[PDB]
Amino acid sequence: MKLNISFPATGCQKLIEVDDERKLRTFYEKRMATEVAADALGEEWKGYVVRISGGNDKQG
Amino acid sequence: DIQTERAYQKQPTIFQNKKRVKLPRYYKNIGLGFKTPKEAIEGTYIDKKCPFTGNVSIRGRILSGVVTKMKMQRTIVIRRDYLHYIRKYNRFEKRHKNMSVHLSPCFRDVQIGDIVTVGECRPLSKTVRFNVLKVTKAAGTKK
Amino acid sequence: PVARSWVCRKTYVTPRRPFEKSRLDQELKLIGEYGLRNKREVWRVKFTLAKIRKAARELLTL
Amino acid sequence: ARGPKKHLKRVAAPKHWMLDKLTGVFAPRPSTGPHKLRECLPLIIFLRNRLKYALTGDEVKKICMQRFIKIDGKVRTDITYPAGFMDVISIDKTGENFRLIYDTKGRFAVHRITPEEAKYKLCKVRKIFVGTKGIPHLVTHDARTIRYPDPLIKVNDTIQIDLETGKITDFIKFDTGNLCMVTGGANLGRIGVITNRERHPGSFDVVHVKDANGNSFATRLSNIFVIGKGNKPWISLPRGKGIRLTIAEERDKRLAAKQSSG
Amino acid sequence: GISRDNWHKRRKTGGKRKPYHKKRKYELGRPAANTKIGPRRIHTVRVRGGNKKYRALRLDVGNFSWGSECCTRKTRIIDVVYNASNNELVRTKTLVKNCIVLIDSTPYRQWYESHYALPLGRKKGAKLTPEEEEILNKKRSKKIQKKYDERKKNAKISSLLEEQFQQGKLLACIASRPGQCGRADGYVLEGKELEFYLRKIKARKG
RNA sequence: UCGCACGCGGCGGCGACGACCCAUUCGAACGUCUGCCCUAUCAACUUUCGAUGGUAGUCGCCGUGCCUACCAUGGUGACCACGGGUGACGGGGAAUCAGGGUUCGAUUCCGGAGAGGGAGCCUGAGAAACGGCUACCACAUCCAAGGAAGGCAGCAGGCG
RNA sequence: GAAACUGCGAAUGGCUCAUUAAAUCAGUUAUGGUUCCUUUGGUCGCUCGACUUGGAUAACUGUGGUAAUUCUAGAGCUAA
Repeated sequence: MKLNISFPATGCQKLIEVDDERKLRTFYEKRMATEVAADALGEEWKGYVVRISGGNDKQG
Repeated sequence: DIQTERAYQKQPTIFQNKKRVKLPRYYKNIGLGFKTPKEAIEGTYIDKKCPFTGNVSIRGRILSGVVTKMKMQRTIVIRRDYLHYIRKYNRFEKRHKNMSVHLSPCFRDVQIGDIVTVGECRPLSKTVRFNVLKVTKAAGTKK
Repeated sequence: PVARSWVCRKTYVTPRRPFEKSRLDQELKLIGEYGLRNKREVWRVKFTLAKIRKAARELLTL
Repeated sequence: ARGPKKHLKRVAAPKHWMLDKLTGVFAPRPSTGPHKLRECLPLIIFLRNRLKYALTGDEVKKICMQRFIKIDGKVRTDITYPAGFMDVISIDKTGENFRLIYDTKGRFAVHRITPEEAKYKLCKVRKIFVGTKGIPHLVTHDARTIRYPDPLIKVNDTIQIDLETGKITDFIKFDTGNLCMVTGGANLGRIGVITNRERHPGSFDVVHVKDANGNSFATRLSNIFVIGKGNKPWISLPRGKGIRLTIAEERDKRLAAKQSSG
Repeated sequence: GISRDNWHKRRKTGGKRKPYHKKRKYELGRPAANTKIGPRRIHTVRVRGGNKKYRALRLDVGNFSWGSECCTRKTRIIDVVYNASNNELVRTKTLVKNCIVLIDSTPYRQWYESHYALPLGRKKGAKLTPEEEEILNKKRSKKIQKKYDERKKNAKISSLLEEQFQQGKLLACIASRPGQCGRADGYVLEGKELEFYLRKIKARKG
């Protein structure tokens, strides 16, 4: 599950893949433009209010 | 006499409810030397398709024919006879075209066999495109 | 659509009878004495005379 | 079709342009303007085919955009401009001025007019229009919407407008005996005095025109254009002067011209 | 879609035409507007020539006219009572051209009480508490009173027109076509025109 | 709004573009009178599922049963109506004739219809456009089997 | 000066004659029963309250997906 992370206050963006499902319950079953805290995605990700914007399917 | 429908029929141009202390009937000339009938001016018929008390303009061709049917209301059927020349056999053939012509009720005494004079205008209906301009009396018929 | 003539026209008319002795005598006189090549141009001068004769005849009727 | 036409076949071109059919399949389609397609003559035809300055269509393209052609007071850079009747095409380079006048035949005649003649032209009005504030209007043959005209100008009179100011100078009353110019039909190109007016309500009125040589003829009023009062014209006249003397003596004049000079 | 074509139907003699082309764009027909009573909801639609037509769907007010006094005013429409074309346009209250509708009388009643300043409507027993029209009835200038007194020569009104002023509901006929221009203008029934539908409305009730 | 010279607190010359409206050009669209191959082993046809007219409206750029609601029973025909076939796109025209006629006109100009068969639509002033979309039908294509994508009766060219 | 936004054209032309028998079409007239691109000629300080307003976005940087489309998704921007 690739994650295209973008941080608008600096303008940088990179692709990072995540390989566990228990961290993805805070991303699954949610709609567009929601302010989501990324406190469970990793040790470096805490207090990170991330807005989800949607990407591409496995068929593109 | 009049006003036997659901709506109120009246002449649209005139106003008949001005402050007071007969009707100012609307009528117009038609042109081409045609004299407007006396009954249109003094009568109480009102009809939007009349060539004198209605909003129809006479243009184009002017034809004539003989009336054959009058069972239809406010419109009649006339007959026109003509001969078509065939170039092979130096003869002719009797051909007739029976179009539908609107009859304004200004012309009161119109009989089957009268030689009617019609005038082209805008299409009044699916087939009607001609309106009666004058009614010449049939040959003889003094009784 | 192209801009050209499309006008093909014969310059001669073949006789109605092909094999009569009288016509074969007359055109053979005209070929050898004046050095012609074939019966086609024999008919080709006759077709030009037919136009002039027909154009004159309609003027006499006028 | 599904819209307006944009091409024009060479076969479908009008006969008075006299364009040859062996050159191209197409014809120069005239652009829209103050004149109709059929009776106008495009600027490309007047230069390449009438005056023979230009050879090809690209050669016409360059000359018109050198800003050397001034049609009736305004420079137009379109090769297919609808130059109609008596458009004063003024050429500045050679000091030469052309006014499109009909010949004795149906063709436009190549008539050179004097520079002092180039300042005015005669326009036939069509209707007297009342503007939105009681403003009289006149609409000419080239669609010149002239507001505040002379009140005595009627439906079918002609006005001698002035080109540099866009305003009228005089006008000619439509009356019998005045000179005329037959603009259309079999009598196209005829000049003669008006002798009889026939009224036809509903139909088209026909006016009999007496020629200068006494060859009286008829023409409907829609193809009739007066040019002056009595026997005095208001413009210059080309050779032939619109007589249409019958073809028996163009045979005589053409034969006599060759044998006289030798 | 629904189209306006003459070649799809029979001849004059009764023969059946056979089509030689499919439906054209200039034969286009559109669904009806069928505007009702409500706040202004008008939809604009593009038509042939790049023009605009105003498809009204809910209308409340209209610039009806009272032609005897040469005055017109904007008043709110309340009810629809009669339509000559169909009876289902009365039950389903739909506004088209030539509809007999009901309107409030106060925009026209005040004009009688201002320009003429005489009691119309106003069933006897009650007097105006805002007192504005009472001020307008009196307190005229001496030189304009003679001109005011000549306004009473034509200050008479027909009883049938005065009768509907009593309840405040005036019968009026639609004159403008509503689904095209979007407006609902018209005029008030008067005299011979007014008494004709009163016979028909009574015949509707029975 | 943008570009060239610019001469005197601000005004001037040469333009392009832009729009509201009116005429003009240009189309498109309905009508008006006349004209069309054969067929009677096609003589009655049309209609309350509009057939022909009247009234009032809807819709339409507008005239109009175009459509709706209420009415009248009307309209065409032996002068061939209606219907069927057409190996029928129509005309200007072509061949052929002394005179008259016969046959042809898919074909360069004009006008109509279409893009495999229907149907519906977006934009645009103008399309029911298909070298534009939206679906069904028939044919056909790549596929990783998840999906995507096509219309040469346009010039060539290939099969039948 | 590539690109891209914008404007216009793309409804012209070309092919074919399947459908179609007062239908198309041909001659003649009408739109006073209508709509109009473009062009041309006219209008457009007339109305009684600024030395030029506003924020999006394409191109571009960069993250990418789908086997694949003239497929596009996200993040910073920047003009009419």
